[PDB]
Amino acid sequence: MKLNISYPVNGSQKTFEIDDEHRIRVFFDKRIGQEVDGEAVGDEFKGYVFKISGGNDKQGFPMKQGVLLPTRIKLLLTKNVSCYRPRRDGERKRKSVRGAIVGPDLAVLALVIVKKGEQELEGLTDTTVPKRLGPKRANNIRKFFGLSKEDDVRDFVIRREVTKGEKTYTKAPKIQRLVTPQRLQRKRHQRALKVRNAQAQREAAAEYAQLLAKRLSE
Amino acid sequence: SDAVTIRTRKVISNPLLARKQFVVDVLHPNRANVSKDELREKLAEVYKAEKDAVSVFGFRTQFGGGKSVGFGLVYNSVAEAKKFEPTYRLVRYGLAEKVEKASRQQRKQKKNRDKKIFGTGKRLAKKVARRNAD
Amino acid sequence: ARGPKKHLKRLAAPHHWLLDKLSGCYAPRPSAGPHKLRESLPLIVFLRNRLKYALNGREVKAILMQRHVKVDGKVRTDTTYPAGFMDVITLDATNENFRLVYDVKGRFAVHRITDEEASYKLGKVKKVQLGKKGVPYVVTHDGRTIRYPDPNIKVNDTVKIDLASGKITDFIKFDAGKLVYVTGGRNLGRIGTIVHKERHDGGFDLVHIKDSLDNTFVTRLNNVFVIGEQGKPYISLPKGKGIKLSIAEERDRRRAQQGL
RNA sequence: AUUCAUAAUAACUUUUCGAAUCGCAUGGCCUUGUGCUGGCGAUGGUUCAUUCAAAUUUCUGCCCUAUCAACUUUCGAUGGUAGGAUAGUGGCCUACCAUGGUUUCAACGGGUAACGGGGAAUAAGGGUUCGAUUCCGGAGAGGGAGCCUGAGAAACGGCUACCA
RNA sequence: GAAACUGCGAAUGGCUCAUUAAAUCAGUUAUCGUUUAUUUGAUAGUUCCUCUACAUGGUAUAACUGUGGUAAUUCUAGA
Repeated sequence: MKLNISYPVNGSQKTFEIDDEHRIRVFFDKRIGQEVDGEAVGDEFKGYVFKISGGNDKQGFPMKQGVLLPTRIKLLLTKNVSCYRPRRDGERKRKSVRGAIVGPDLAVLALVIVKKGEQELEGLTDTTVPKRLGPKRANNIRKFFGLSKEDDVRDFVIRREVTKGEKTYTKAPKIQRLVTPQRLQRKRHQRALKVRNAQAQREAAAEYAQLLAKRLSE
Repeated sequence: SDAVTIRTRKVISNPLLARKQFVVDVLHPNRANVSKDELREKLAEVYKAEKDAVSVFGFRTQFGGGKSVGFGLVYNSVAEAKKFEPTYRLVRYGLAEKVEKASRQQRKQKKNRDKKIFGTGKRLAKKVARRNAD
Repeated sequence: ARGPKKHLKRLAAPHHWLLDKLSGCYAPRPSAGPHKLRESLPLIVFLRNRLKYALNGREVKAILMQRHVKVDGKVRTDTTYPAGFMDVITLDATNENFRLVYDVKGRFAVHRITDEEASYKLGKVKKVQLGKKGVPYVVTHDGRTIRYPDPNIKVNDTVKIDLASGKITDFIKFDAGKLVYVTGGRNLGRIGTIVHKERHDGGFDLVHIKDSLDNTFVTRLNNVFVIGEQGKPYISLPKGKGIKLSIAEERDRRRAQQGL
């Protein structure tokens, strides 16, 4: 029964193989979201604490958060939920899915480290991976670097490097939601447009009213 | 044969496209037919046109030979002749290049096969390599 | 059938487009705009089948989308923008101006006009109403709405929108002694003077119109379009001045044409 | 032709809308601040009108059959009031109350090898027969029902259930 | 300039004639009995306010990276 382990502190992922029915007995009758200990599952995993995250049965159907009765049932899934991706607007297929209570018929179970043990893992704790993309919004830049409101965050943007075959050059993300003379100019134009249109309406209404009074002088 | 004669009728100036449109008719009392490129060169030396900037497209010989009537149009400034013109005719006069593409069935089959891939398939390719490895 | 309709086949197009029944199995289908498609004229028909400028559909697409042809002093890029009656389509690269006025026989005509007089346009005011916030507004046959009109503009009448900002200049009344265009039914395209209007409460006030040559007739009031004083129309009338010749003297003048 | 358009008062609302968007241009002002202002467009946006439509709707018009003369109303049939529901009228439904409605001027039932029309064949006429089929309108995606999304679908080159 | 998000379209076409006998349909009206994205024309100095970002608030999530199951599906799980 394979075990997909993840360590989100550095974002490292691995697969482990446990093939004894007695060293896995502690895993039964727990739903996803529960917490187990790394003692009885492995002497290497002493001190480690796991949270049960997800998994797949022998047939390969996933497990759904919430549903009890660890059997396989068919559910009519809609947009913006797990286990389904809609093909067109409002499509709701009836997909079959497994209960979140872990039983013996599971084939793969996926866990998240919530507390590192006293010893470490060769391919998990030692290994670390960078995040693929830095922050893109300017206020997110400020929040990432801990900056001020007068700091001009365009100079702190991460510029990733690349070599085509020999000629090295870098590129950096286009900053979004920035203060810019274009935006101030557009806001200025909006205000001026509103006040000019309103004044034109007022003076035309006054001209119409005095025309009516001129007409009714008979 | 002594000569053909080329007469342009119903001449319309179209500055919306910067061109002139006309009905050519050629009297070829003996030869066989038009020799269309000679008409292109002739219409070039008629106005002033730099014969790669002209195009005559419609032609049909009258019954019993002699007279052939068609539609032809001249662009000034051969850049606009490459601009406002369909690509098949520009390939036909050698001022362009025909692209090669797979036929309609192969293009439709390729589109309807990569409709079955969500994303680049790099995960799918890597996964299938790993899963047929063992 | 489950929604709107986007195709218009040949044999279902308006007859006065003079569309050839072969060489294509579809008609332009004028997209929505100021006029009804049964009484409009798309840009593609006008530029392709009348002045012979374009030859294909993509040809007039490339003419238009170079931002050339302006309808009512505004640049249009749509191939089937429905230019309708009394519209003032203008071409910039030829310095030519046009005005859609119906021919005597019934279909649309190509009426060349000077650069002056192309800056105004008549419109039959169809309903006048006290609008939102207590302002008065007129809305005419071409979909234009004008706010703050003179109180004397009443229903079924004519105003004169120029092109610049609306702002209706001098307008016309509606009575006997006024020149009148007709734009619907059997007596389409005929210009004459109102002699009488009989009002039937409940609908369809018929109008008695006397032409130039004392051929009286009647139409419904929906087709009447008053264009000014008798003998003084504010536009340039089309060729022939709307007489509706009978076919016998049509034969007479047409063989009078033959011979030099 | 109106309790219309519109305006006013008293309030009310899981307070709707009233631009945190984008391209191209480098104009003008001086206290010369990288301060103030400014163009040509793009995309949205509430309401009203317009256009494309939609849905209901008045009058009149269909083939054969009396070996079909009574039909409809238990379980809405025709009408009244009031509510509910709908985009809205309306027995469309519900509660209560009335006993009506159609017909030998053919009701109701039955049959159709019936989708309807523009139209086609047939040259003395009027007619007799045809119109599944190039255009207009309706209905349906093996049979039924239900429904999400959307301005617009009871959609099936969308979904769910049952039947084959 | 792939992929994916967002917007729109996919309710038009095209096919067939099984149902249907005042039903459809045709001419003729009606909406003072209503819904309508789109197009066209007009349209919005009033917003929290007896202490406050307006030289501009916050969260996610796809695509992506890497970890996997299923014989199989335009299956998808967890990070």
